[PDB]
Parts: sequence; C-alpha cells; structure tokens
Amino acid sequence: LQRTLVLIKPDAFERSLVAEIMGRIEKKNFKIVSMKFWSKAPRNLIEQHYKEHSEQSYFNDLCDFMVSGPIISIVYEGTDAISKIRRLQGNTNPLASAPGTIRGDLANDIGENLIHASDSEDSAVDEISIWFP
Amino acid sequence: LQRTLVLIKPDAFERSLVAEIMGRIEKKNFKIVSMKFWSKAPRNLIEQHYKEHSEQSYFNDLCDFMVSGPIISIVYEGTDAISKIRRLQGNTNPLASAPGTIRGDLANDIGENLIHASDSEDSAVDEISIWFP
Amino acid sequence: LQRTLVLIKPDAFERSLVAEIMGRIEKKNFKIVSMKFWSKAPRNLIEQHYKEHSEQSYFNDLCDFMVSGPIISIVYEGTDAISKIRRLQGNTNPLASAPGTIRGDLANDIGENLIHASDSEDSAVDEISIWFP
Amino acid sequence: LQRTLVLIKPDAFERSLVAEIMGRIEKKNFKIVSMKFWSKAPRNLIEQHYKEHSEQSYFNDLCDFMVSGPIISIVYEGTDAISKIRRLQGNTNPLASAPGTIRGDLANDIGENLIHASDSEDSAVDEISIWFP
Amino acid sequence: LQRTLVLIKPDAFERSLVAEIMGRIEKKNFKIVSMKFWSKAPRNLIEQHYKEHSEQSYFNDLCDFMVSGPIISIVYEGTDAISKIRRLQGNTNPLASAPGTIRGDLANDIGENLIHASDSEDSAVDEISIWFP
Amino acid sequence: LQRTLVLIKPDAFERSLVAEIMGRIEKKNFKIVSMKFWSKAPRNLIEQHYKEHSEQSYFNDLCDFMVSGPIISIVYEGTDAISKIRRLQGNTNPLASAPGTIRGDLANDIGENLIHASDSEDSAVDEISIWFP
Ligand SMILES: Cc1cn([C@H]2C[C@H](O)[C@@H](COP(=O)(O)OP(=O)(O)O)O2)c(=O)[nH]c1=O
Ligand SMILES: Cc1cn([C@H]2C[C@H](O)[C@@H](COP(=O)(O)OP(=O)(O)O)O2)c(=O)[nH]c1=O
Ligand SMILES: Cc1cn([C@H]2C[C@H](O)[C@@H](COP(=O)(O)OP(=O)(O)O)O2)c(=O)[nH]c1=O
Ligand SMILES: Cc1cn([C@H]2C[C@H](O)[C@@H](COP(=O)(O)OP(=O)(O)O)O2)c(=O)[nH]c1=O
Ligand SMILES: Cc1cn([C@H]2C[C@H](O)[C@@H](COP(=O)(O)OP(=O)(O)O)O2)c(=O)[nH]c1=O
Ligand SMILES: Cc1cn([C@H]2C[C@H](O)[C@@H](COP(=O)(O)OP(=O)(O)O)O2)c(=O)[nH]c1=O
Ligand SMILES: [Mg+2]
Ligand SMILES: [Mg+2]
Ligand SMILES: [Mg+2]
Ligand SMILES: [Mg+2]
Ligand SMILES: [Mg+2]
Ligand SMILES: [Mg+2]
Repeated sequence: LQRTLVLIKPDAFERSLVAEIMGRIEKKNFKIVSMKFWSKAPRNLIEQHYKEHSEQSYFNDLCDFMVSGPIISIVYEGTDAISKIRRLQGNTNPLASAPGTIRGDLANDIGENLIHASDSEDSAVDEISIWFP
Repeated sequence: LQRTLVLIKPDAFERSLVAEIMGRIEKKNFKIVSMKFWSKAPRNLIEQHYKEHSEQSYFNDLCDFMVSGPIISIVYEGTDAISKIRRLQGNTNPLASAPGTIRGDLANDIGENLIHASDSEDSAVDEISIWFP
Repeated sequence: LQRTLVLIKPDAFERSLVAEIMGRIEKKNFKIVSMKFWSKAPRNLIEQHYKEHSEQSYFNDLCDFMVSGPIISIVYEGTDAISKIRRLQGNTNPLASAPGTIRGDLANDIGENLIHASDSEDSAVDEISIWFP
Repeated sequence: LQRTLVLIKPDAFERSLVAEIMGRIEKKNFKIVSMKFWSKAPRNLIEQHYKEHSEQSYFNDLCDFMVSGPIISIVYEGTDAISKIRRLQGNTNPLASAPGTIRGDLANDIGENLIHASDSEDSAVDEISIWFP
Repeated sequence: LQRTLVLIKPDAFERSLVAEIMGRIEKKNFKIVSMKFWSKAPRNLIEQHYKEHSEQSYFNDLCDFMVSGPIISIVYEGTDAISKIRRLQGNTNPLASAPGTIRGDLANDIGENLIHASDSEDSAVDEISIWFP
Repeated sequence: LQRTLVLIKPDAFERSLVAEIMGRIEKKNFKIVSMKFWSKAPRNLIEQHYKEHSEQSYFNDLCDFMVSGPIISIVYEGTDAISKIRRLQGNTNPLASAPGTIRGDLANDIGENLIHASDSEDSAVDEISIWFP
C-alpha cells in the first residue's frame, strides 16, 4: 500500500479534461485519500514542487504555466500506486508517450502534459508534504 | 453567472462514478470554483445541509448514508448554473428521472442517488456557506 | 424487486452494439439473473414471444428479422426493473424515441430497433418462461 | 429518405467536440453524403445561410461568431433525417435543451451552440444548395 | 480462424465492468459463438479450468474467488483470436499490464483481474470442452 | 510543425467508426488543415496513393477495397504530427497492433485496417499533393 501525489495541471482545466484524467485513475480502482483544489497555486509551492528542476532552462516557463490556471492536487492510495499511476500517466515526451496512457492519448506537448505523478517513494512523501502540509 | 453547490455522494465513490458525474458537468462547460474532498463529512454539516428534511421520516437514513463514505463538495460557476445543473441531475425518484440525466442513466434508488445540487439561488448561497465557510 | 425479460436483437449484433446496450442497463445497476446466447433463435420461440402480433401486417417481417442473426435473451433484476428498463429502451417509433434512450440514441427504424423489453409484470413472467423454461 | 444540412460550428472546433457531435449522428445510423471543411467560411455564405435572421438583433454577432473559426458542412441522409437530427440537436436555448441532446449535454449558450441542422424539407434543400452548389 | 474461451470473472460483475470488457472484444470485431451465464460456477469446474495451478499456493484463494459471484463463459471466434484476445487482456501482473489493455486500464490485483482468455491452441480446445461440453 | 495525410478507409464507414477514429486524433489536439469527402475515390488516385505497392500480390485487392466505399482524406497539422499520428494508428499487422492504438483496439485485418497515415516527411508531401492538388 503506497500513497502518491497527483497534480491535474492547468491545461486539463483549459481543455476540459479533468474528469477524463481522474476517471482513468478511478477506473483502475485507486482511492482518493486527500484532494485540494487551487484556483491558482502559489508560485513558491510550484517552485518547491519542481525544486529539482531549478537549473533547467524550462524552469521559469514551467512555473509560469503551472500558475496559469487552476490545479487539483490529489493523494491516491493503492498497492504499488506510485509506479502504477506513473505508467498510466505516460512518458513526458510526446514522441514517446504510448497510446492508452493519459499523455499518449491526450497530451501533445512536453510542457503542457496534463498531469503530474510522483516518480518514487522518496518523492511521493516529499510532494505530499508540500501540497498537504 | 451563478454559483451552485454540488455534492458527489458516497454511492458515487462506492460505484466508481465520481469522474462520470463530474465529467457530465464539465462537458456542459461549467467551471469548478471551489472543491473539497471529505473522507467522511461531519454529521453536523450534513444535518445542516439537509435541515429542511429534519422532521421527515427518511432523515436519519439520509444522514447515515451521507456519512457512510466520502463526499466531494464542489461549487460550480456558469450562466444559470443552478437550474441547468438541476436539469442534468434528474428527478429524485427513479420512476421519474429521464434517460440522459445523471440519475436517469445511473441511479436506481430514491436515496442513493449519486449527486446533490442546490435547488435555488437562496439555497445555493446557503449551502455554499455550509461547505465553504 | 422485479425481473424483466430483455432480448438483444440481431441488428445489435450486426452493428456491434451488444455491449453498448447491455452497458446502459448495467450502469443503471440492474443485475443479470439469467442469460442465453442464441446463434439463431428457433422461429417457434419467436412467434410465441410475439404472439400478440401474430395477425398484424408486420408479423412475418418481424419474425424473419428476429431469426436473421443471433440474439441474447437476458433476465434482469432490480427494483421496478420492468418499467425502468422500458424507459431506457425508448419508443418503438424513431420519430418518437427520446435522445438519451437506447432507441433514441441508436435506432433509426421501427422494426430494427435493437432491443426488446417486457412491457408488464404479466408479460415479463410470460416471456421469462418462453426463453428460460 | 431525406437529406439534411448540418454545420459543425466554430465552438465545436474550439472545444474539440467535432467527433463527439458527428459521432452522435453516426451512431444513429445516418450517412454522410457530402462534406466540406472550411478553415473560415466566407461571410457571404453565412449571411445567406442565416438570411431569415438578417434583421434580428443578434445577426452581426451570429455572423461574426460563424466566421471566428473553422466549420464543417455536412449533408446527412437517412429516413426522416431532418426531423430526427433536429431532435438530436436540442433546443437553441440552454434553459430548454434536454439532457441526452447535443446542446442539452454540451452547449451552454444560446449563440455558441455547436451545431446547425436544417429545420424543414425546404430549408434543407435551400441550405444544401448554398454549401454544396 | 480460431476459437478461444473467455471468462468474465466475478469482480467484473461486482464492479459493473461486464459490458466494458465485452465491448472491448466486440469492438475488435470478434464474434460470439457460444455464451453461458453462471450465477455461481460449480467449484469442480473451476478446479478443472485451473488444474494446471493445483499446486500453487494461491489455488484455493483463486477457486474461492471464482465462485464468489457470477461468471460468463464465452467462446469467441476470429482469425488468430487466441493470441489477439490475450493481447487485449493484458498481463496478469498489475505491475506489467499495459494501459490500453483490459487489465492495464481496469485491474489492480494479480488475482482479481476481471477476465480469463485461453493462452494457446491446446488450452483453448481444453477449456472450451470444460465450459461447453 | 508538420502536416500529414490521413485517410479514413471504407471499412470505417461500413462499421460506423469514422467519428471514433477522428475523435482519437482530435483528442490528441491535432488540427484539421484540409478535409475532403469522397463517395468513391477514383481508382487511379488510389493506385497513385499506393504506387509503392504496385508489385505486391495484394495490390489489386487493396485497390478494390479502397474504392468499395467512401473515404475521407484529411491533412492534419501539429508538431511532429507525422510520427505521432503513425503511433496512434498502430501497426498494419493485427498480430502486432497495440491495444490503445486505433488498429489495436478496432482493426482485425491486415487489409481492412480503418486508417492510413503518411509514414515520413517525404511521403506526407507526396500524398498531400495527390489528395489535395
Ligand atoms: C524534461 C522537460 C520537462 N518539462 C516540464 C514538464 C514536466 O512535467 C516537468 C517535470 O519534468 P520531469 O519530472 O522530467 O517530467 P515528468 O512530469 O514526466 O516526471 O517539467 C519541460 O517543460 N521540458 C522538458 O524538456
Ligand atoms: C423525498 C425523499 C428524499 N430522500 C433523500 C434523497 C434526497 O437526495 C434527499 C433530499 O431530498 P430532496 O431535496 O427532495 O431531493 P433532491 O436530492 O432531488 O433535491 O433526501 C429520500 O431518501 N426519500 C424520499 O422520499
Ligand atoms: C408497431 C410495430 C411493431 N413492429 C415490430 C417492432 C417491434 O419491436 C415489434 C413489437 O412491437 P411492439 O410491442 O409494439 O413494440 P416494442 O418492441 O416497443 O414493445 O414489432 C413493426 O415492425 N412495425 C410496427 O408498426
Ligand atoms: C433566437 C436566437 C438565435 N441566435 C443564433 C443562434 C442560432 O443557432 C442562430 C439561428 O437561430 P435559430 O434558427 O432560431 O436556432 P437553431 O440554430 O436552433 O435553429 O442564431 C442567437 O444568438 N440568439 C437568439 O436569441
Ligand atoms: C500467477 C498468479 C495467478 N493468480 C491467479 C490469477 C490468474 O488469472 C490465475 C491463472 O494464472 P495465470 O494463468 O498465470 O494468469 P493469466 O490469467 O494471466 O493466464 O491465477 C494469482 O492469484 N496469483 C498469482 O501469483
Ligand atoms: C503489408 C500489407 C499491406 N496491405 C495493405 C494494407 C495497408 O494499409 C496497405 C499499405 O501497406 P503498408 O504501407 O505496409 O501499411 P501501413 O498502412 O501500415 O503503412 O496495403 C495488405 O493488404 N496486406 C499486406 O500484407
Ligand atoms: Mg518527476
Ligand atoms: Mg433538495
Ligand atoms: Mg412489446
Ligand atoms: Mg434555424
Ligand atoms: Mg492461463
Ligand atoms: Mg505506408
């Protein structure tokens, strides 16, 4: 039994894909443990969430985008939930995300990619404490 | 523009229809303005929410059901959101709800009926203040 | 609790709508109690099923159509299953069936209309005994 | 057999509902007989199409909207295609369109209402000649 | 042209996924040759079906589960139907089943995995004779 | 930013999958630049489109099939659209097309495979000029 942190990103709201994305995780039988809606996430929370990317050239564009619209943060719970939800998510790169995955079916940009999911046990605990302190 | 208060009821979680219900409202182009996940709503908020029914025969069963599992409270915003979302919802009575509506398509009980929606401008304001003080 | 008799008609097989139709009933929370696949229903069961129509102008065409491909006979169970499933089904006449209903959404002919559902408690009992003796 | 003229309006493109709308008509078993994609319809065809409204208060806004993005013009064919597709479409007014219909499920504005469908045999013939001379 | 044996397992019934699963195979254009509904399969039929697993530690839990609710057995027919339906099915292990497959989208347990499909020509003939003697 | 040429093949029309296929590309956020409906494509256009296959044993059966019903030709535009739409398409061979892809979910024949998509930059320019001279 693991908990992972999911963000529904502003592009999901703009494109009306919130339910589509949440439904894919719901149908896989993962349960919501916590959920928070953000009309606009504070930029500092975004910078902490993406602290590992602070020196990447895309960091500021990434942060601008993540504050461009609403976000839903969700803690999902289930056996091996972290790796399983990552697999549903699909690869970051639109050249690689597989059809059948969320990004593979729905995303067409490396930045505007609809959804975040924690990539490891270590980062799950981290991100959960950022969004649900 | 109006805002209306929607509850996603515990039967929706039980039957994995949370995204299905939210998706129907999303596809109608209504926007989430506020949202709260409750692992178990406090009985007092429930009795307040349904205060008009407090002397009805079904009141205790209704309150019991509403705390029997998680709920999501959502404020939706759009032109004539109250009446329009009531129409999507469908009649309380499974003998009356029209196919095409949430309850008409998905609910088969007068109590376990998946979704609450505010029925008027005043009750909307009222319910919004209960779930989002 | 009632039980009603449903037939999935040969046009549903032809048009690959078998799961679509069964799915609408399933999502309404009705339970399969009995089920039979017929690669070709015996003409005699069909004439019995539709005995009320035996003197109508359309009778032979109706019987011919009903043996023109496979059918599935299903007994569904739930509260007020008969009337409720009739409502999902929709009007026989394509000029009358409401969007949201099976026929309203999917059928475009008064004969090739995808689904049979028992129309009363007595006809349900009757039809159930024909298809599941 | 009748033929009717359908326009998929620019809001459908904006909201990525082109296939959703065409799919509802396709599932009803109506056949495309003619089809034209317009990156931007010529204003003159639009004013001709809506000539009956030329003196109405909303005319300029309607014409402006109709050239604000792409449209698809389609001629559909089937028994009673005109009235049947009008029924799928739903009422122009978002306070009136029934869930189950295209507009009832998907539109939330009296102007930005996703789809045009010919309203009579004569207007069908008329509109067909405008979009497919 | 091959025939393969599919079981819709009790968890599909509990979770109301019967049509969803059958629809996926139907949409791939496989035809039903035989179909049998079982309110509860006899435990001995289950033990024969899984005779190859008799010495596995999960054998009794597996059999208990397979008699815990209804089952539908289906013989599907089509070119290379055995391998193709296996690929739609997805891997047994929730850590491996690919999004886009039945288990990959819908199953989250190695035991409660919704669907059985024969794994070879040799086992297809075998299983078909168990369920359709 | 690339443009690729897509054909919706006659089997999509016969099976009523036109919207399903177009919707998959639409949901991935690709935009239509040009679209042409063909009640029946001229055989010579088909032979040019498939000129690379002229010496294959399946060439004449392929051409017969492509003129057996309507076709929609579409020019889609987007970043890396050629390779991305190929990946959504899925492999030609029903033994290999992956679930989640168009062919993987929907096609069951190596010839009747629903959709063409240009395989390279060189062939995109070529095919676009054949269908949209
Ligand atoms: C690698 C990369 C990421 N990003 C953005 C989008 C990613 O969701 C976010 C974090 O990157 P990363 O953690 O690599 O992606 P993922 O979300 O798949 O774990 O940074 C870019 O905008 N451009 C890039 O090249
Ligand atoms: C009228 C009624 C309501 N209820 C429950 C279900 C309703 O969702 C809740 C409030 O009733 P009500 O406000 O009448 O219905 P709605 O939810 O359609 O606005 O009380 C019953 O259980 N039995 C009943 O007879
Ligand atoms: C009334 C009628 C029925 N039929 C066929 C189609 C009906 O499904 C079948 C039985 O008719 P009926 O019991 O009146 O319709 P329903 O199936 O809605 O209960 O007979 C015709 O072909 N033409 C007709 O005019
Ligand atoms: C009546 C009306 C129409 N319109 C626009 C939207 C309609 O699609 C278009 C033509 O009106 P109309 O033909 O009355 O509606 P429909 O599209 O349902 O046949 O004009 C308005 O913007 N406001 C209005 O009050
Ligand atoms: C391998 C395995 C199977 N099972 C159950 C679920 C499987 O559907 C069933 C048969 O196993 P197997 O034939 O290996 O799986 P599949 O259904 O993918 O062909 O046994 C377990 O409960 N635990 C296990 O570790
Ligand atoms: C390879 C092959 C193709 N075809 C037909 C179907 C293909 O869509 C068409 C062109 O072949 P090809 O370009 O190899 O396939 P794709 O469409 O995946 O790029 O020729 C056959 O009928 N049989 C075959 O063995
Ligand atoms: Mg990461
Ligand atoms: Mg109320
Ligand atoms: Mg009848
Ligand atoms: Mg009009
Ligand atoms: Mg096996
Ligand atoms: Mg090719």
